[PDB]
Amino acid sequence: SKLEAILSQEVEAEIQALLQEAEAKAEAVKREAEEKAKALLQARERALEAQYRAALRRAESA
Amino acid sequence: NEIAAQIARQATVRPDLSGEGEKEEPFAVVFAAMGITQRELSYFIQEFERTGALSRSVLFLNKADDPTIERILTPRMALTVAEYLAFEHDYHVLVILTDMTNYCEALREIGAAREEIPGRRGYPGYMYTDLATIYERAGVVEGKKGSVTQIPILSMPDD
Ligand SMILES: Nc1ncnc2c1ncn2[C@@H]1O[C@H](COP(=O)(O)OP(=O)(O)O)[C@@H](O)[C@H]1O
Repeated sequence: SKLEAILSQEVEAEIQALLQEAEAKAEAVKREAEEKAKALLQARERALEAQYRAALRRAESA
Repeated sequence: NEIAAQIARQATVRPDLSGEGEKEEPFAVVFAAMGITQRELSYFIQEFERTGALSRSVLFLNKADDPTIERILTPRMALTVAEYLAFEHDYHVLVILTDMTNYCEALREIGAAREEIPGRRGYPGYMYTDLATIYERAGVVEGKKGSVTQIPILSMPDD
């Protein structure tokens, strides 16, 4: 009834705070998980670019 | 050989810390070699053709199957070239003199065809003057911009 609903609503407020801490926990994982993915992609294209510049200076000196 | 090739690959002079101005002249390399086998010569040639140094380096190769007395001429060949290119065209020459133990055995051989009285362990009495006349053809000159920097290599026998 309404009385059990108010009680399970207090417990649902605890549960909602529990989902909010779990959701911000998953977010605090995956924001920087996405950003380490992009940091990998950045450093990878930069290492390839270094190899490209070495290739061009070597071919033109040959 | 890897440390000498690494030095000659990346040895640069810093004008950021001295106020000279950039104007950056890289190194001519006079690479003299006396009784290298093939296994070290292929290393140095692959290293130089990779890092783009065979367009600034003059190579004096005396392999270990060439006859064992023209090692007496080879450091003098390399240093005459270095003295020219440094002190009359303003280069900044780096001379790699590979494995002077082979040179010193190359003149123990000659100095014991003449029964010349030796120093210790058979090497002749005058060898200090020959190593002196090789090594002391280096250094800078007052009034000029050239230089000769020597990295000789030694292979100490019982280290
Ligand atoms: N026939 C030879 N072949 C090779 N070396 C020699 C011969 N004769 C002498 N020598 C070496 O050269 C030196 C020659 O000295 P010496 O004949 O006394 O005066 P000079 O210095 O005018 O020749 C000796 O110390 C010897 O070791």
